[PDB]
Amino acid sequence: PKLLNKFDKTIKAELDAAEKLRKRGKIEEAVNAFKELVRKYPQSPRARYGKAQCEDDLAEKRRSNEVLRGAIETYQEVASLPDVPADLLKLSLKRRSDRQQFLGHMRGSLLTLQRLVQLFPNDTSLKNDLGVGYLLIGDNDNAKKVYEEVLSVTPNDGFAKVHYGFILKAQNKIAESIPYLKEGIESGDPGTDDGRFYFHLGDAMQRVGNKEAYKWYELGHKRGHFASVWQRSLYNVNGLKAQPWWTPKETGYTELVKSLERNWKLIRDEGLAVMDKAKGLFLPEDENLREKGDWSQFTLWQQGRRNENACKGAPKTCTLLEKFPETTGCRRGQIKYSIMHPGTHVWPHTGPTNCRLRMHLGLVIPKEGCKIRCANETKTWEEGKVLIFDDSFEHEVWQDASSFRLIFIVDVWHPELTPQQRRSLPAI
Amino acid sequence: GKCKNGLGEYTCTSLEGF
Ligand SMILES: O=C(O)CCC(=O)C(=O)O
Ligand SMILES: [Cl-]
Ligand SMILES: [Cl-]
Ligand SMILES: [Fe+3]
Repeated sequence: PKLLNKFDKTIKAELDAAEKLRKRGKIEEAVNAFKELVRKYPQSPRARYGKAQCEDDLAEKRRSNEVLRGAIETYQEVASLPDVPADLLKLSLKRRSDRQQFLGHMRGSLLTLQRLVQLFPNDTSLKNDLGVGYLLIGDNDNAKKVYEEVLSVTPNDGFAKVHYGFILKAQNKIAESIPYLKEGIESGDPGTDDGRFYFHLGDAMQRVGNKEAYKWYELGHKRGHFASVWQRSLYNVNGLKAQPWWTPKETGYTELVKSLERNWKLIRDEGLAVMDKAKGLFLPEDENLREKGDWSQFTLWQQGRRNENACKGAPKTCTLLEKFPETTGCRRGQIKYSIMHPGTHVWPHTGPTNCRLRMHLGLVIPKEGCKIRCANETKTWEEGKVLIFDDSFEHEVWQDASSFRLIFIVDVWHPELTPQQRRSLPAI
Repeated sequence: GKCKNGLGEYTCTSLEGF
């Protein structure tokens, strides 16, 4: 990596001295040394990059977003200087984009990634990085165009393949997605050994009836992406007790279960009142988890945040649930009514995280036709009774009754998570 | 988009720095 232009070679002794302070962990002294070099040599790209790298380390030491914001600007400054070597220009803007993403400055990262592609139009990896930037802002359409361009010049780029396949699968182009995800994982290219691509390749195969799916789940388990073939969540705290079905006593949340079952009819009646008088509060399921049929949800809590308008529609239910922070405070779960109609089949799937358990309270359950499989075990609901499963295990639902089926879904923190972990885990 | 029942998004958590 050639990082020194003509002038920087002449001041290499000063540049090396400041960098040695950084490598020895004397970050404060290293920042001031590179700051002095920037003051004395304001056009040196290596001095500016050293300042930015030191600010980068200082932000890690202080855990300061604001210090990192200064580093992000100094990386940009490197690129504006005259006579910047190409390798240093790429490193500086790539680190700038990376740190922008870390801070959640996704639009800024996109501008930086777009500048990189304009400056280095033949660098396929930079286009791949741009595609990631679009995916992180939710722009699947522009991401798809980026990976199409990559695959036109380098058809066997495994990173582009798995990301192109991921987008196809997200767009419900299930059969089309399989060879891209498969060949991309099989390429072994850097960035392809990723649990997300194992997860969606196996799921796409299950949706088309390809029996090879579980061979890929087994390989993902053996490579450390999944806790097991059955439990395939990717946002995990390791060591939590892993079992598909739970009893109320096993969870320890017996007071919550008792209150749900003692008061189930008020929960039912408010749900029915919304069905009859405010049905627009039930929103269609929006994660492509249905093969067919009608499934809608009316959500009272999500990410540990109460929906005030939603609670106007079920005020007694919300009042009841407020006494149980084990569910209202579960920032990796929801509290919601779930209605499912006949002719509905929910694809086998897994939730995102092993940090929650999922309670189902039966509200209106037809006598026949409704059932839920979790792992290798199938059960059914009962009116006024709570079922508890770990939805990080693969589960699947059928509705073949002659009338609607209404349940109440109550997520709780995994009972073995300490209060310290329940406070510091990012919301999902 | 959020990962509520499934794992369909590229990332399920928000980027917010330290
Ligand atoms: O039966 C339902 O309403 C939803 C089933 C499901 O996939 C879940 O509760 O995670
Ligand atoms: Cl200068
Ligand atoms: Cl409905
Ligand atoms: Fe589910």
